[PDB]
Amino acid sequence: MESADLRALAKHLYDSYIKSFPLTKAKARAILTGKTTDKSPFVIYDMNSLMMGEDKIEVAIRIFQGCQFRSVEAVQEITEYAKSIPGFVNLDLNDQVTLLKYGVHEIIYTMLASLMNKDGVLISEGQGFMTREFLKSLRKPFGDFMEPKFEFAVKFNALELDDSDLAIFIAVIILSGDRPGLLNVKPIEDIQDNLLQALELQLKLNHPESSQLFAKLLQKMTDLRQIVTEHVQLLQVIKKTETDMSLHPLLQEIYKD
Amino acid sequence: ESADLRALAKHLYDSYIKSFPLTKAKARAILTGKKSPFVIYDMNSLMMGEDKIKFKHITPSKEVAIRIFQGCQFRSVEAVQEITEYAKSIPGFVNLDLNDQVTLLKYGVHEIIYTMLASLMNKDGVLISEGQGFMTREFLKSLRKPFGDFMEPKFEFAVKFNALELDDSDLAIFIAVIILSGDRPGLLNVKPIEDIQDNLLQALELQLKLNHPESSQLFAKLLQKMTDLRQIVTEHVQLLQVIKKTETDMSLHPLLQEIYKD
Ligand SMILES: COc1cccc(COc2cc(C(=O)O)ccc2-c2nn(C(=O)c3c(Cl)cccc3C(F)(F)F)c3ccc(Cl)cc23)c1OC
Ligand SMILES: COc1cccc(COc2cc(C(=O)O)ccc2-c2nn(C(=O)c3c(Cl)cccc3C(F)(F)F)c3ccc(Cl)cc23)c1OC
Repeated sequence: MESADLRALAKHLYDSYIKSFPLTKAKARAILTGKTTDKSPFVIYDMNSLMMGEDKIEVAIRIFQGCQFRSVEAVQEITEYAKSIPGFVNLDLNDQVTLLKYGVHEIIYTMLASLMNKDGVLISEGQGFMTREFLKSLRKPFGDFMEPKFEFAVKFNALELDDSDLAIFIAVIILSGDRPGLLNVKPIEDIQDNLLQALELQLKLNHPESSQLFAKLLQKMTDLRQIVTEHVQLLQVIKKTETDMSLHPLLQEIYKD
Repeated sequence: ESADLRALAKHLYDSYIKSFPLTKAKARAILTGKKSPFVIYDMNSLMMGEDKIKFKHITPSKEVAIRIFQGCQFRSVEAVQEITEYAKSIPGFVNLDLNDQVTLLKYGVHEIIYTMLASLMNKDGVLISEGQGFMTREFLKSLRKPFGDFMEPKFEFAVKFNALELDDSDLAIFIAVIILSGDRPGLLNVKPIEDIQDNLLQALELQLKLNHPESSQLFAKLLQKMTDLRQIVTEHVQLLQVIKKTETDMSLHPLLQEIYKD
């Protein structure tokens, strides 16, 4: 509740975010906006360039399983980040699991936007870039499975958050007391209150010209919840068609209920 | 500009009182028990309560679950017009593109009906007919088939929402914020809608700090509820669709159906 403690918490989370996540938004922007010989990605815009990209860095399935492995890794990274949020490891262990179970999808989407612009997405730790038009043109349900991610990202990126902002935002998401099946909501909300205070001051200091950015950022948690729902519904339709295709137990478990 | 935000707060409060039949303050007095309302807890008391209150929605389907459902519909159609009138008092609203006004109201009214419905609810039931009646949660939940499960989610929301302990001066501003959502589909001119919503958000922030100084980050917590609102409105629509496809005894006069179309 004291400015200095809120700034200290902001610094702590930012520092920890850098440690836990391989590719920051600042790095991603440097690659995407280019003007750099050294950080230049190989671009995959069609089938042949895919085949060449593998030598450098069914198609829809292989891409799908690519995103799946990355998402598993992201869960791992988010889980490590979560442990650094003051108070989190002290909560009831079941609550820790529940907070992660419901939080990871929202966070993956949020952080995926950092790697995206209107025309595509960074892959393989920035070494590649796959175009939106290619992903959208994948067959059957897969094309329409890729595209909504971009639609979110374009909207979210318009807020122009930097990493220091996202570190605190991602923490707020995890510490949601409104998750189903939580045993002890009160200690969760007490932490979230501190995170929200930290986020509000961060945004006022780091974006003084951007009125009510705090409120606008929270209104995005709405867009996140909706898109996670569509995501799950779309995956289920895929499993029922693609009985050959399989999901990591970790994701299977997250999806359960 | 604090003064302008307070002015905006009072302007909306004043208009909210004029537009809505039963304030939250009055509804709380009735519910906590502080002209006892007629209580509907079962079939027989329903039959008496209409012959006593004369609900204006009772129209030549005989089945009870359906007639309660249709009663909620009738009331929701009235609420739309009340919300539409209230909207017209929000500074800047009537100056928006006319199609955008229609779009905002079309996509807002559901979220606003849910929010305000909570004002009339506690854990045990809901006020009806300007607080002259009270129908129990248990009775609503115990209606057959899809109807019981259609009613209960509204209470589940209300109980959670009411825990924030907003009063009418708070809600007046919150309701305005909902209406002025720039992310509605099909909006032609988003900028002026977000400009107004920014002023309303400022007003709500200051209102909540002043009116609830002890309740830290209540602003944030209220905005988080817009999440819960969007979700439940989605479920709501999906539940209606299942009713229309299922209930072969839900036919009405085409003019009625037309009135209830949205
Ligand atoms: C060849 O591999 C890829 C091809 C295209 C895109 C990606 C990168 O995709 C992601 C990267 C990250 C990250 O770097 O942090 C995070 C998420 C994705 C990604 N996941 N994804 C899903 O469908 C998904 C999501 Cl969002 C959450 C949970 C589970 C999944 C699922 F894949 F299991 F089903 C995406 C869908 C579209 C896009 Cl463009 C990206 C993702 C590749 O990875 C190297
Ligand atoms: C017999 O009539 C009733 C029985 C029980 C409750 C009510 C009052 O219901 C409402 C009152 C108001 C109000 O006074 O402000 C507002 C909403 C309802 C109500 N609507 N409702 C819906 O299903 C609903 C909603 Cl939430 C939003 C949009 C549209 C609708 C729909 F009904 F058209 F479909 C309810 C569901 C359950 C309950 Cl307990 C109340 C409502 C009666 O009316 C007098």
